[PDB]
Amino acid sequence: GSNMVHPNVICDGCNGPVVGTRYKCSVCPDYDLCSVCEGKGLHRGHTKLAFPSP
Ligand SMILES: NC(=[NH2+])NCCC[C@H](N)C(=O)O
Ligand SMILES: [Zn+2]
Ligand SMILES: [Zn+2]
Repeated sequence: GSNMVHPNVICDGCNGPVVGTRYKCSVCPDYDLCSVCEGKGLHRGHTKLAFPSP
């Protein structure tokens, strides 16, 4: 399923897991958001790649 946890990823907005779509900053080396933090506009100024859980 595409709506599952991404293993070994911690959201840099809330320090929790990333379930469903992972938002990986394309600029910073190691920055990721979960869908809630992404929806709140955290880190909005950088382009990210958004992809489902493998
Ligand atoms: N509590 C944290 N935000 N730790 C840093 C996580 C860095 C990066 N998002 C990763 O999953 O590897
Ligand atoms: Zn989060
Ligand atoms: Zn960034």
